[PDB]
Amino acid sequence: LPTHYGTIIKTLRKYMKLTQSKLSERTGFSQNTISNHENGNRNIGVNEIEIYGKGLGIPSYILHRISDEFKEKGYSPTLNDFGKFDKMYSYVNKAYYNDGDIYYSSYDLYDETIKLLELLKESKINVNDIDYDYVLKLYKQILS
Amino acid sequence: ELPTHYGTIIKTLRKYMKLTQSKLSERTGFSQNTISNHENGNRNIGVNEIEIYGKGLGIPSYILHRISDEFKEKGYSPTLNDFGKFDKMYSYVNKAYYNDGDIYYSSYDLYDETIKLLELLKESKINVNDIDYDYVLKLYKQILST
Amino acid sequence: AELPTHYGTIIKTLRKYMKLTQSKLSERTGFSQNTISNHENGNRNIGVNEIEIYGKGLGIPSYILHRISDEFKEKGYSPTLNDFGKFDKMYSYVNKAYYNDGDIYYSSYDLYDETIKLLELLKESKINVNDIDYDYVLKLYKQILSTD
Amino acid sequence: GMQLRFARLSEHATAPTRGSARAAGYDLYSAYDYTIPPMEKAVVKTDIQIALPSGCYGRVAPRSGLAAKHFIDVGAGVIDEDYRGNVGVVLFNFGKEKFEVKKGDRIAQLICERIFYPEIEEVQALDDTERGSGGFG
Amino acid sequence: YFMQLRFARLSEHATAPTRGSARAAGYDLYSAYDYTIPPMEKAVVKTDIQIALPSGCYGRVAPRSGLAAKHFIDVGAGVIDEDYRGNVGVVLFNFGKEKFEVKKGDRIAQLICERIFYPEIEEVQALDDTERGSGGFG
Amino acid sequence: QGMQLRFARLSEHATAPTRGSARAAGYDLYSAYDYTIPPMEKAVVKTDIQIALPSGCYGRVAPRSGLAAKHFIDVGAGVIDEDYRGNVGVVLFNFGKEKFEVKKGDRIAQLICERIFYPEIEEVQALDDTERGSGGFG
Repeated sequence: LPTHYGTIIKTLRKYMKLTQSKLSERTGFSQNTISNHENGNRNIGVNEIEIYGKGLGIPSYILHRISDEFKEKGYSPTLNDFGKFDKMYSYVNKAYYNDGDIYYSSYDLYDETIKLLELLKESKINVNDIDYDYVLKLYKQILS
Repeated sequence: ELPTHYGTIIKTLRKYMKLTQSKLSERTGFSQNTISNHENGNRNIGVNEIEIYGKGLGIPSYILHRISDEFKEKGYSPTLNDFGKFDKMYSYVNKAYYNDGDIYYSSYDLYDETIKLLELLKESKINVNDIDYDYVLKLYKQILST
Repeated sequence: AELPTHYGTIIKTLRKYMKLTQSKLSERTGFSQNTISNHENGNRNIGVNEIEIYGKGLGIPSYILHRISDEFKEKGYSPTLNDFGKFDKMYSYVNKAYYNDGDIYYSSYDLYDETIKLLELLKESKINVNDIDYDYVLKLYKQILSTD
Repeated sequence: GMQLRFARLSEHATAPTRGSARAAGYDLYSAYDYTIPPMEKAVVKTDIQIALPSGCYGRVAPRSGLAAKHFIDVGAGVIDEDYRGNVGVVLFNFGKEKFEVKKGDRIAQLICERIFYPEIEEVQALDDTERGSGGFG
Repeated sequence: YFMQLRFARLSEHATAPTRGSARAAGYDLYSAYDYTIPPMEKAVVKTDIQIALPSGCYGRVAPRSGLAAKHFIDVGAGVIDEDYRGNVGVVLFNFGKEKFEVKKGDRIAQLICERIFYPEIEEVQALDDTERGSGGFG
Repeated sequence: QGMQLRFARLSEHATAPTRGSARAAGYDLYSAYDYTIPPMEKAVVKTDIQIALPSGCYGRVAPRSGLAAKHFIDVGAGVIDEDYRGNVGVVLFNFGKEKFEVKKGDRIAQLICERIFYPEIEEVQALDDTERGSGGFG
């Protein structure tokens, strides 16, 4: 039942170092609205997540997938490590739009980001050190 | 070669839609004269005038064409005979097609399917006005299944 | 592409064929008489972007200049450029046929290659491209495409 | 572009039809009978020529019913705005059994797909885009 | 501020269409159900969503690149009219040698808002051949 | 000035896309390599070009009419997003009884600049049936 969108918005607003005032200027929601959204005093669905996504600078569907984790696990690993996710996703996103082997093989960028982070973790590799060109080779490997 | 019977079709449907030669002349931009020469006979009627009469009458142009072809093919139009029963049945079929996936992903032709349902209902002594959308929908799904 | 393009010769030969001066082509392309002279002489480099503009300036589809360049890379000379009058006439028929005949539209592989195959057939048969009826070309064209 | 002009090339043609003012395509009708065996194709003639409105091409597109019920599909489909020949529909029968077309059968739709006619430009290399790069924000 | 792509769930099995990037051609469509598609067979895969496309477009249900290139999956039909308000169905063709499994929540196609003209049909006795068709160069 | 389709060559093997006429729906795409497509098989055919589509369209990789009618060749996938800067591939399906040969320099498909919307998405509880989708004549 529960979405946890309130927590997701608060956490991502903080992750992107935005004041409620700034997110308000950008989204068109007042600070009172954003506070009630964040605190669970006002329901959040698809239509609010479209606005928040644009305001945060994070594709709306990622908030859907983070919400999906909470429901499927009790918490979101990705939200807990959003810094690692933002970094890997920037590489996955780039590979998808600039490499034919990815564009003609990829099934889902968010699931592939998660698969790659799990692979870096198991290999004891740090996502902020890895070479793009090496990420690309790991990516082609998980798709094949 | 064979005549279209468009004058008679237009007249019969104009009267059915309860519009005057003047109201149709309003909506179409054909002179109350031109309209009469078209119904009275001799003045001819192209697919291009039938597009204008369709919009004028508030009936899909293509149904005039399919009525005209009942005449060319069979010398009579069961649709133009009981047009009020055809309007009712068409409205249910049109609704089904645009609002139900089973029909949208199965229909071949909305007109032929209206006919085939009226014919199944005439041969059940069931009156169209005496049944409802959900009744028509069950039957429609049955005849589209193979 | 390693092999040179020979675009300088192609533009000079086609501009002359169209009975244009450096100056008139200059007015149409936007290239100065200096630039055009330097293209034709083979001094300045000529790529797809210049050929798009030269195409519009000459009233010749740009891709034909590409095709003519390919004749040099493959043969060391261009039969098309050597007898362009004939190519222009036969291409006008092939083009009209592609856009107006459903048998051609639903079978054609390449208008350029088919213009060449048709000109080869007329030379064999000693028929003049300037004299042949369109309705006869069309029968020749369907025959050439019948092979495949 | 408000006008789709057409002309009959034979007595066998049917005028294209559109039930609704906002249907995506005009219905196209076969002008002849054809028997398409399983796993074969055919070129179905309409015996109509068209003049598309300016700024579109004509896409010959599948009927949903023929696709979902009979495993019928449309290959080809691109009609250039300058094409004045006979409009042909390339039908693909991927079904287990033969597919019968009779004269006057509705076999496809014609959509006026709006498109650009862009000029071509070579560059030495294209930059990875601002959306095809960068982290969030 | 419209216009938009409106949709509604017909069941709890639906997934809200998703688009990874502001300029992706298509919205992602998700299966609401399990399906097994044997080799050289087809299936109508339900989304359990209904959509109201914006004005001046139809909805094209278009193939996924990876699904085609790796599993020989294709999309039949795919025309969705402005007035269609039924369950959005995807007609999947499996031209592969192996059966293709669809699970609830699998991405099986994309929805493209294809911009179109809705023109008026006009019969004419004969069209002329266009100038562009022939003439000579120059 | 005029809308530009920008491309760059990813190898010496690529051919610059071509258009016979100012109003052709598609630019011609060329194979950069030799392929042999067995009966009822597919192959990803590389052009070794990258493209920058103009704003407001996606690139549709669309079948050639001749190849369809004479050799039962079709195009799978075929959606190129505005942001795609990778090698443009053509997913060719050979549905023919005979194998289909691709040589380097062969025309295997056309690229159409399909105008689309990029709509915002809005969930509602239920879509009402349309006017044109309800009631009788009048």
